[PDB]
Amino acid sequence: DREEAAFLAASILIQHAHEQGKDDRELEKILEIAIRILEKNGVDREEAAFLAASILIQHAHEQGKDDRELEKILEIAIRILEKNGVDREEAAFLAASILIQHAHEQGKDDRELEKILEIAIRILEKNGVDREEAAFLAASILIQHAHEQGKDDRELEKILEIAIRILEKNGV
Repeated sequence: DREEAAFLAASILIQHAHEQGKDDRELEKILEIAIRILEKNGVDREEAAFLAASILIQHAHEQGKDDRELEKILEIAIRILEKNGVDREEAAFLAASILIQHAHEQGKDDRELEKILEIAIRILEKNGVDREEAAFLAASILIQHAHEQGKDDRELEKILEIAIRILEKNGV
């Protein structure tokens, strides 16, 4: 597939740059190239930005990045989405959605899973939504992803318990 070939090339490029130990500006140029390469190959602009953000965020989470430089990475992803015609709030939601889903698919336990949710909450809140809505949105991402993955009734309750602790931790 042509879209798939472009995604593979974008993935190779983005991951190699982030592994060389490459800062925020030089990383920005890399992402722009990736996005332009995606657009040239039958992906629309917002989707091309989204794919780039996915590659970046997933790659960083798999390299074992502490909570600090992880949310530098998320803020970098959010600006790239905005620069390509995505609303700032929608952009943060998309970055949070990428992060939480990737964490839930790797197999992160309850402690690491709450760490991820609170990172996602910080970033929703930094980009224009209040604490209580941001916690709600994070809860929404988790529960919906778990249901779509086909998780059983024991594990769904555990997921809902995760979400409840997250909510009441943020003034609900």
